[PDB]
Amino acid sequence: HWGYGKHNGPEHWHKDFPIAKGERQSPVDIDTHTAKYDPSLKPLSVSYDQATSLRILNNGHAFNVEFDDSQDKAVLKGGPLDGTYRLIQFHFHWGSLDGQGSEHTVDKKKYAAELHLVHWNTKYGDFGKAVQQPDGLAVLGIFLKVGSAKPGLQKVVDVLDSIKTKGKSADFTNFDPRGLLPESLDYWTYPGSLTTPPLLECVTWIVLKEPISVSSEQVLKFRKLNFNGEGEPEELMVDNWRPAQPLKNRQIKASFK
Ligand SMILES: NS(=O)(=O)c1ccc(CNC(=O)Cc2ccccc2)cc1
Ligand SMILES: [Zn+2]
Repeated sequence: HWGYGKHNGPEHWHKDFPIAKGERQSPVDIDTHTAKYDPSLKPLSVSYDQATSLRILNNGHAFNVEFDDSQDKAVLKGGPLDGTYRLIQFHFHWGSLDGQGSEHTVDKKKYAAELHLVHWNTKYGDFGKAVQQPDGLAVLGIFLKVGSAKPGLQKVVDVLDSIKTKGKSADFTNFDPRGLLPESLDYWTYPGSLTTPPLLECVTWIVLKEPISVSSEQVLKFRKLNFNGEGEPEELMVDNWRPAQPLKNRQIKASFK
């Protein structure tokens, strides 16, 4: 099946998922000088105070921290969005080296990792319906650079030992995703897709300008995870990122100048 290796990675995906070469694929390079400031953009509303995390899962491609999305407890609204988008999960993409790992790039610059907080539009009722819609998803993307540690990330890195291999899950309640956000909510936004198969073109991407910093020890712990299942040959979960895709007929908008 698809993955991130030489024989099943991003260059192969189009054979099973032809939309890989579609009109609104993600990630993209954000050319800061060509992004258009849009004063018609409302401020972002991140409402995570009632967030209820449930579980953390190694799915063989990344690890997901899952939330209760059966009511409006943690939602994203405003910005470019119309309506209410419910937080379902967050996950990261990261590199084998500090100089690569993010999916979006900024003036071709790669960050060490990228956080994706995935939300779905409540007017579609469930996540499965949402991904079939052009405005079904809103993913909040946050770059990570290596430097000082991120205290709000530590609880996540300390549980990774318990989900080392594909298919492992562990209880992960009472985690506050507000601890992963930078100070500023200045953002760029563009219409794109899921960055893994099925690569559906259902995402309003909202990528924050300000990266968060994580420590070298923190990202090293990401790199100790496994793509494989228990009892299978060890393949380190690193470089689980999709490179930048053609922008084509899209303008990236900025919330700030
Ligand atoms: N990296 S990203 O933030 O763009 C990203 C990628 C994949 C997904 C998950 N998509 C699927 O698992 C498939 C699926 C389809 C229909 C019902 C359920 C699942 C979420 C977010
Ligand atoms: Zn992602």
